[PDB]
Amino acid sequence: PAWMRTLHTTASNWLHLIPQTLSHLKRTVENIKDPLFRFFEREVKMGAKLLQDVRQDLADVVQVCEGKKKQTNYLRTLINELVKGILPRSWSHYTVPAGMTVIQWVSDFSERIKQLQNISLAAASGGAKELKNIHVCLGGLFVPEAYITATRQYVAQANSWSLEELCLEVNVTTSQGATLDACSFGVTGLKLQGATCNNNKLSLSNAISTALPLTQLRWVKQTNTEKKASVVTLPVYLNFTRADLIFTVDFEIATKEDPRSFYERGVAVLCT
Amino acid sequence: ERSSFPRFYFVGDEDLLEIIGNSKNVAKLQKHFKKMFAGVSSIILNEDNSVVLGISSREGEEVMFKTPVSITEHPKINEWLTLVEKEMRVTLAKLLAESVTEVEIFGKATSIDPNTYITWIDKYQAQLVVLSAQIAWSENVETALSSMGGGGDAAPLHSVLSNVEVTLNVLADSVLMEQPPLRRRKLEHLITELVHQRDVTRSLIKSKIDNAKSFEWLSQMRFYFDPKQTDVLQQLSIQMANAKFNYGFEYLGVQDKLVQTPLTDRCYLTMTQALEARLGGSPFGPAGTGKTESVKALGHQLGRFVLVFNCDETFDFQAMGRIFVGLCQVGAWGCFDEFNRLEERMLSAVSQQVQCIQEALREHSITCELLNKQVKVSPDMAIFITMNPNLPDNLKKLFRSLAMTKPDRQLIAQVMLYSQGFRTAEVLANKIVPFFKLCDEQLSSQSHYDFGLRALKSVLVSAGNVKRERIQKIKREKEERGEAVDEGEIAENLPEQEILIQSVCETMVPKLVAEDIPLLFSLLSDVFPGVQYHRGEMTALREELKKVCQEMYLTYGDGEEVGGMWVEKVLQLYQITQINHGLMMVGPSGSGKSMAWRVLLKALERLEGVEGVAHIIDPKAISKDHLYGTLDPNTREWTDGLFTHVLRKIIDSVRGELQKRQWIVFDGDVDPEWVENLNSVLDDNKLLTLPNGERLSLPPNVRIMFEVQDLKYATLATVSRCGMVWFSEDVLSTDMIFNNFLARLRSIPLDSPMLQIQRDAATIMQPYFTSNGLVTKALEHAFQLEHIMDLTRLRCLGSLFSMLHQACRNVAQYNANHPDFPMQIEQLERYIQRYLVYAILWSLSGDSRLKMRAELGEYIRRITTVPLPTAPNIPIIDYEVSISGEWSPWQAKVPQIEVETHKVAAPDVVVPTLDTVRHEALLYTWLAEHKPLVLCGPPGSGKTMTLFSALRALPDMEVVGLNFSSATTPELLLKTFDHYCEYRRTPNGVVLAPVQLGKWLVLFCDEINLPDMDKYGTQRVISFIRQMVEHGGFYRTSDQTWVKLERIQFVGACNPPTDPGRKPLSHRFLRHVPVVYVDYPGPASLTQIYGTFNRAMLRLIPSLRTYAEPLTAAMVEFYTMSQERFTQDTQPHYIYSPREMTRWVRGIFEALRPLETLPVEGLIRIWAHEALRLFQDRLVEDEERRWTDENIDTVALKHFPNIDREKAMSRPILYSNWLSKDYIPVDQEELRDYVKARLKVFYEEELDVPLVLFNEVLDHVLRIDRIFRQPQGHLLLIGVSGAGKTTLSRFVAWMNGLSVYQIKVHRKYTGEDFDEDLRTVLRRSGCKNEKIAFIMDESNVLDSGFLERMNTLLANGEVPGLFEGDEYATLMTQCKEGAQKEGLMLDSHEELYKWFTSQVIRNLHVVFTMNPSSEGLKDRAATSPALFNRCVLNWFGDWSTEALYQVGKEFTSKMDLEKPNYIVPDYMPVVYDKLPQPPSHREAIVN
Amino acid sequence: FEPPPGVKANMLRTFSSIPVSRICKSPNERARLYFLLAWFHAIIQERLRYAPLGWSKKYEFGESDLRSACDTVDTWLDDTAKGRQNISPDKIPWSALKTLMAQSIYGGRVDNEFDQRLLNTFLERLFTTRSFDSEFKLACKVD
Ligand SMILES: Nc1ncnc2c1ncn2[C@@H]1O[C@H](COP(=O)(O)OP(=O)(O)OP(=O)(O)O)[C@@H](O)[C@H]1O
Ligand SMILES: Nc1ncnc2c1ncn2[C@@H]1O[C@H](COP(=O)(O)OP(=O)(O)O)[C@@H](O)[C@H]1O
Ligand SMILES: Nc1ncnc2c1ncn2[C@@H]1O[C@H](COP(=O)(O)OP(=O)(O)O)[C@@H](O)[C@H]1O
Ligand SMILES: Nc1ncnc2c1ncn2[C@@H]1O[C@H](COP(=O)(O)OP(=O)(O)O)[C@@H](O)[C@H]1O
Repeated sequence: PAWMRTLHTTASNWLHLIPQTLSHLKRTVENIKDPLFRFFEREVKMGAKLLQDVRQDLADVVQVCEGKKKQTNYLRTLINELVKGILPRSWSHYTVPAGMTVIQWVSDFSERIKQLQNISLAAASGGAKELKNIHVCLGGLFVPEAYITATRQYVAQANSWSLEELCLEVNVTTSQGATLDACSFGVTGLKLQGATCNNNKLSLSNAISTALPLTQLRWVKQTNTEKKASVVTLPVYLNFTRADLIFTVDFEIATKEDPRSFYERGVAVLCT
Repeated sequence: ERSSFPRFYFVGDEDLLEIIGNSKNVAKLQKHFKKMFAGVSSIILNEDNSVVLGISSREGEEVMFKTPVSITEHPKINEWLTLVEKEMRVTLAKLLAESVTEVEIFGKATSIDPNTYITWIDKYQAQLVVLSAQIAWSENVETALSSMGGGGDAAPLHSVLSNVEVTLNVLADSVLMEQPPLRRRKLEHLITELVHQRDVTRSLIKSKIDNAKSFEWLSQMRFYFDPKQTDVLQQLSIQMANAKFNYGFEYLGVQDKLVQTPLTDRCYLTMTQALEARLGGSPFGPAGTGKTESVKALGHQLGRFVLVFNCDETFDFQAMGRIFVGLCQVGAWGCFDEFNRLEERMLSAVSQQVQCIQEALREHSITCELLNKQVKVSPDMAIFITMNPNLPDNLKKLFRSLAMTKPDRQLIAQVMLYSQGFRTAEVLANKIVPFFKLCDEQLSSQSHYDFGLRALKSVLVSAGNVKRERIQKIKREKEERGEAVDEGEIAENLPEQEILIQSVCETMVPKLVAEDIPLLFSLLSDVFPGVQYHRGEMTALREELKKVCQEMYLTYGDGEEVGGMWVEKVLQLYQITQINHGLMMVGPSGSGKSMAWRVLLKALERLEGVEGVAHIIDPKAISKDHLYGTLDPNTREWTDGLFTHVLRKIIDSVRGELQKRQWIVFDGDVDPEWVENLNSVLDDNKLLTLPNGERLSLPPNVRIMFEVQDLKYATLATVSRCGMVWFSEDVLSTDMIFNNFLARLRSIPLDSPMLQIQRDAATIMQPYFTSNGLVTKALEHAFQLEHIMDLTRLRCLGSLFSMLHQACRNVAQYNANHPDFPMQIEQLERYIQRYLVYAILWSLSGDSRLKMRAELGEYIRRITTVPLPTAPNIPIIDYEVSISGEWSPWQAKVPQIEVETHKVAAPDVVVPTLDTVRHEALLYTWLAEHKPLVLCGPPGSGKTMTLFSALRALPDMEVVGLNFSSATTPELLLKTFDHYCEYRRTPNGVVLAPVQLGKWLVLFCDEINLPDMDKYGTQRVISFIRQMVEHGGFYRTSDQTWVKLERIQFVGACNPPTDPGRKPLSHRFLRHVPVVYVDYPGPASLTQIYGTFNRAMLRLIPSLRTYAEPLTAAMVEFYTMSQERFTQDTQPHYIYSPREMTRWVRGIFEALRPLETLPVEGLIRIWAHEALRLFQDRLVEDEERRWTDENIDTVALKHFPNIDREKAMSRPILYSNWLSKDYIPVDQEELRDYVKARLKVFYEEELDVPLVLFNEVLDHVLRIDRIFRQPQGHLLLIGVSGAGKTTLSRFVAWMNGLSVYQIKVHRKYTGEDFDEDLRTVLRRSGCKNEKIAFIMDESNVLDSGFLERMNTLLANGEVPGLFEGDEYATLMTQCKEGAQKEGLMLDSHEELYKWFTSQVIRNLHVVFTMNPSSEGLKDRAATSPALFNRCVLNWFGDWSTEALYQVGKEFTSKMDLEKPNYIVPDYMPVVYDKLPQPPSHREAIVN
Repeated sequence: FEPPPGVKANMLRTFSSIPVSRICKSPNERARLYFLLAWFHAIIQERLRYAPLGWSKKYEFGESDLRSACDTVDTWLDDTAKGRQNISPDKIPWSALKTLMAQSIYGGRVDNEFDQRLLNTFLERLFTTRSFDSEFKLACKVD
């Protein structure tokens, strides 16, 4: 049947497209003491396990395609999902937009696995000190709020502060013209919708979405001073569906602007 | 009746009937009051029990009526009940007025007296003090704002805030010192309320509200008291926003007061707007956000009790309907919890009901149709529907929604902290809440983990208790040293982060796995930096633990040494016992839980002087009705359940057990069916609510502990209601188990000389049992292999220990048999080392195939230093260790016996071979110690008969078989026990022993793993067997008493778990029972055994005796590739077992029995015929059958070369007894003519349907006749429909005289109808001695239970379930008549039942017809093994080309398609193989 | 059958649904309040069509919520103006309407905190004493 041939073709294409393998991080007592290392190790383990499962499932599908393997219940359901174009439930372990189809899921999975591979290579080359200075996309990670929490814990440990007294400040600057302080973490991929960010100052624009070059997360001690009337709280959603609330940033709008207008026009930051 | 006084309409029919009957028995009405009131668990009366003095709560706080109601003046139930209700309402109102006056005296004061204030608190209830505080504060704020009406005026409302502040300060000072628990709860509630009042007054000051009509004040919940109002019930008016609610004035007892976070105030505003608009609210949101508690607190604050239904999958309607119309009549509120979980039909029904009632309620702004009755719905009725993400479409327009997305856990923590007396509550809350967020997220997910809001509240309450206890300890210390006492001074200098960390470690560290503890410590260091907690080890308790451990032969340590983790686990259990009354130890089987709590009990006994008594009760083994108690439907008599019985016994304090410490250990799995009854005991209430309504108060010294291995199927409610300690498998290492085994060996003698033997053996074995020793390395390696069953370390170690015990018994027997020469030390060491290696090989690899046994043998040879046999290739498992400490091969032990001629292939005979003797030895070892064991192996392979051979070899052990079924329940075990054993009373207690003296009863279970498991992964018979094995006794549900088992032991056998239809055994059960893997006999074993049978068989004809050896060799040789080729993978029925070889020899002997002399060619012809009837009828494809024919040709020529092929192996191999007297070969033509004549007779007599005779019909009719002739003839006919299966079966049955019976199955053909038909057939078979052909087709089967009953019949020749009671008596009478007519005189039921079974197994014949569905074939083989175990099956398939050609010619013969004009074409499209070279017209047409 | 998209159509449908007598009641400003309520409901219900942008999810801002809001406005105007022909714009309980339409009605379905913030923004922009001036803008810089 022609559907079997085309499923064979697309499975072969996906197997070529998806990366091969992912390397786990090396455990060390100094690394274990580091919370960023714990979070990235958890992410790499989850990603490698899921990649291995997906590669094995596709290999089993290809073996069924040659006829050398019979369709069991799980394989039959997975084949049905692939033919119908629907995302298999076994594959979906992390949060995914509701309408995303299989091909887009594979493309995003390939990008995520490449990011995890780069993280693992950087970690093996250096150590926790290098792992702190890695620009990581929030959308690419499986649980980005875990990454926010990891950076918070890292700063709290480094400056011997307690967690509940740490607050978040965002400094959007160009990647080239960026300063990586002790408490600053690089984050890429954030896209601002409804406004343009220049000199960490927002302005309403008719552009649908503005790509932020590089977002730096800085954790500082609570000043215990009221935010100015020009400071606006922007939600940061994981995907365009606006179903996941990762965290909330604080930006200073430009002059002659009204924060109520920012509220009405639905300005928000999107990881992807 | 219920129309008057609609408050008792709340209860159901049973309570109504009981209260009607027991109206004068006012002491029995307390159940109804418990049901319908809020907190009123009883009504206070006098000694006369004729006047109602007042009402009381479940806690103990009581209300005395101002004017008591005398039941005598109003004999009617409803009249005096209404009087009691009105009286409690009036008394609550009057007490409210009095306490409002008191607090108004307390209010408007710069400072307040703690002594008078605490007296005011103790005078009234918690409810009344909270309401008095609310009313006083609301009146003060109203007065202040009325004074604010001028505007731009000085604000004395600052004075109101200062008053609230000063009273808050005195409350904070009050709770630091010790208080009575009820007063402690009163203080906690009052502090919660005043914290809320202070916050809202601060907000009012911030907003500078100066008008009483300002909405910022109006949105706050206001209480107005009007004493001048005549009606006491209408005196208190509660108003928030534009809504007005009159206070219910119902007694709520004592309730958990809810902190009013911003979200909770939003909820109150939304719900009061909904109710004022006369429609219910639906606070949707995720679980654990206060969706239900918010509604409850709103009801309590308005004086209304809420009935929170739990909307699980198992939800009742009739009870719900009655209870819910009762709420409608009463007027009290009702809340639905997780309303979406309902079944869609139940969802629609309940939605329709609430829609009708809501429509009625809006009509009221009055009766409505409910349960075909008129229900008067009070205006104050309210309905709330908590949902988890929507509302049903018929309700979306009648219910307001509200989002409980996130509760304010930070402010909840702050308010509870400040309630417990903590200073710096804000910092502690802002620290603790993110800490549990981190615990929920960062920590690895586990089933038993819980980091919800409830866990936070528990941690905070525990921290408050810890701080109080530290305050008390410092107070006592200052009392001892010096005299300066000042509670404020102690509190100020008391660290508070340390206390909270200590509570966190005391409550959460126990439930963590070994890996998560460093992460938790890192999290604490991250949130609470610089501060650490180190537990002060109870050096008093540690010595007692060391003493008890030394006493019990255990391993004890402190911290990092061996066993330190287990000691810490015991101490954590001690702390949980100290801070909780109900516990639950969780840990994989083999973690020390049982020993942990046992050692802790002994140490506490020897320390505090309070001796402890343990009541170890298996919950799943016993029935729930017997566990909790039975109430007769008709006589209404209550018999206490075993748990209820033991609670009653302990409460009775007959022999001072209230002084003692009783630990009822619920050893076993837990599931939410029985424990839901226990949810009422594990709460702070601590009381058992029986179905009869009577309760028994839990004594303080009684601890209910649930030693459960895992918590995958326990509900979150039970998880939260009791403490948890996690016993990881890493707790006890292999070293501790080895040390325990060695110590128990050295101390307790096995039955002293033999104690010295045990000590010497332990000394010998000590180097091998050390850490990183031979045993540990082998066990690590053995875990790497694969086993027929799941591997458990304790199972292998227990098997090794048992076999070492047998080694010691062997040495003792040797010395007893050699009094002149006791065995010297050198031979002792040699024998013990070699027996050790033997025991590792047969214990660690005692449940694996030969390949992994050989692999383990090579590995141990590599890693041991003990001298081993120098066999170049023979594995050492094939070698035993002789009593002289030398390696002797097992083959020497194998004899060479000659079976009798008449006993060939008999069920009883068993030829001993290598596997037989080895398994005889292991069975001997494991039955000497009375350790239950399971034989796991493939179908056949002689598992059953090997077991019976070993057992009947032993004289003093009787045997009773029990064919376990997929529906087997322990009542079968009870019936067997009362059948063969008798309960006897002894000073130790009632003991169950066989009625026969000096006999060890064994209960062989045919399929121990066959019984199905419940929805909660539990097999009841498995749990019951585990209970009697591990506890050494069981529970007699008749009187609920410990019954000790004596001279009773169990043995099992089972197919592999991987085989479909079998459920894997629980690791808790497998830990006790060693498993031996009885594999298929090898080529040598089969060769020897069937050579013995053949040499027994061929004694009939001496002239052919010399051919027995080549015949057996060929018999095994062909079977080898027959098993090797048609593996089970190709087809589900492609199994081969030595059962087939036995059937082969049985068939050959049956053929050779009548014949006097017979040449070699006849023997080979018979041999080939039986080979084709056994190994060739099962095949599907034609090429497989050609393969079988070619290979049988090759085998016959290989092992019989000097023979003619044409005569010995003429292609039409047909055998039949129809023509001749004997079962001699029959020619195809003569057989065809005879069967054609018989078919003519069949047409003349029975149904006339033409049946053309192609040679496939000949073959099939001969096979079917051969199977019917053999006793217990059962056939599995498979082939496409219409292929002749049923027709040929009927033809054979009529020819051989069997009556054809088929069940007329229709759509209404239920299981009872099939059972009735099967009973009818059984009666027609044995009681009449008339052979029946039972027609079965899968179309006639509508349920798997049909296959289960048929499986039982096929495997046992009878099913006991069919006949019982009067049916069984009628069967007894009928079989007695049959025995009398046949000439056999029997009286007892057992002998006649056995004769009936024999009659059925020799007469009744079941044939199963089905379509060749390969997946279907696999499914049926999975469902019922009997259809594949012994039933022979034939492959009819579809008609071949030859059959089609013959049908075509024979059927189209009347017509004349003879055309002389026909010309033969050059090319003829032949499809028929035997088409004549010149095709005629008719031949061409049929082709 | 579908509701015709459009603020004009939505307001016409709302005015048709509301009975003629209910809007024309003793205080003359009740008609103005009902017009503001209708305009607000049209603004809310229209923003649903732009689901990712106008809101966070497709809320059910149906006719039942509008009926409840109208009921609340009637109740609070009757409570504030007890049978008075005219009521001053400032004396109108603006805070009651704002709070009840942010928490009870239109606020029950709102789970995301940012949707609640946006709802508060519309409510505090529209419902205020300033609206009773002829210069008030129901919308700004529409084109
Ligand atoms: N402290 C100890 N030192 C040495 N051996 C011990 C110790 N505690 C228990 N054992 C042994 O280890 C095994 C554990 O026994 P126990 O019945 O307590 O296990 P368990 O894991 O609680 O069992 P289950 O889950 O089946 O109820 C027993 O053989 C016991 O003799
Ligand atoms: N102000 C509050 N809001 C919400 N929950 C609270 C509050 N105070 C205490 N709790 C606790 O929250 C816990 C969970 O509430 P519950 O009704 O189980 O939520 P759900 O309705 O999601 O099941 C309760 O045990 C209760 O003790
Ligand atoms: N070593 C053996 N000695 C005697 N009989 C054997 C042996 N191996 C297999 N058998 C055959 O196996 C059959 C018994 O198997 P059975 O007890 O029915 O297995 P199960 O009880 O597991 O179904 C007997 O008919 C017997 O002929
Ligand atoms: N050898 C045969 N020659 C001609 N017709 C046959 C033969 N065997 C069966 N039939 C036909 O098959 C029909 C019965 O089919 P049956 O055997 O009941 O199907 P199944 O084998 O599925 O039970 C009869 O009507 C009969 O005509």
